[PDB]
Amino acid sequence: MEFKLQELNLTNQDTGPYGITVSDKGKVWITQHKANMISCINLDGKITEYPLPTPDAKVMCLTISSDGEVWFTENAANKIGRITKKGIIKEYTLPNPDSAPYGITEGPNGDIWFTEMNGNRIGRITDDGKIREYELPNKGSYPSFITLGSDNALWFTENQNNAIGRITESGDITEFKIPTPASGPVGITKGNDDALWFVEIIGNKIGRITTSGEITEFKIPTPNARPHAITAGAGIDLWFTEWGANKIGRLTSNNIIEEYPIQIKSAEPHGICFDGETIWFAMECDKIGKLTLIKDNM
Ligand SMILES: [Cl-]
Repeated sequence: MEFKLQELNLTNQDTGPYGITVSDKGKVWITQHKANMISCINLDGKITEYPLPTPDAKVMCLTISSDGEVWFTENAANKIGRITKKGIIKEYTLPNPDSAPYGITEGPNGDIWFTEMNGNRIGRITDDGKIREYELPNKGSYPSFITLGSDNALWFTENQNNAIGRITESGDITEFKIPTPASGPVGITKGNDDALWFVEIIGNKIGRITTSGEITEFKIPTPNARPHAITAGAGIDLWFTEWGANKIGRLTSNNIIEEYPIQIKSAEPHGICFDGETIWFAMECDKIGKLTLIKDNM
């Protein structure tokens, strides 16, 4: 699989596209941290803007819930946002000041779970807007990305505790120290192999952790790649952003890592998602990238 890369333009330039996800019907949703908005791109390529109600909110991550609503984090404004199916945005303020919400995902029973990077907590909010939080055991852990595991627990990275965290719906928190010292785990996601796969921004590795906590690691070919986010592709593929190297990485068959250069000065790729055919990513340079592999012959 060699490839095709297309860039798409958002409604404005320099909007700071950052998080990205795709609905089951193929609509791409993005956060734009400089423009302070969320955008949806339909299949026909038409863009709908959702400007945040709160100015200077530093919108970071987003997720689409089972009921089709879009939930997101406002990192600077200390808020969780929600876009209803009616297009209406509702914001909920976190109880403790300067909690710095960051990663967000749906839990096993439908609540929305998130990390509070500076607050040093995991939060959970119900459909009715009730917020509940779990303090992490060690100060200054900087919990970052979060995802739902195959074991129905939430798995997250602790960027400054060099650990992968697991929290269950009942509040059991377990931490698994990473073997590479001070490795700076950032993105995490569920692999199709039912393990969790993460990136080490400093360790410069892709990590794999089983639901029982067994870790293996794979060195990224490009030095100082500063990998950020990761997502499952088809089968055992994991696709990741090399924010520092301006590349898209792919861990594939036999754990070979392939790298695809993005052909754009200071691209700074951040979020990444896969819609089944196309790998979509957000670049700080202000465009959305679409990467597609060409099938093999004979
Ligand atoms: Cl839940």
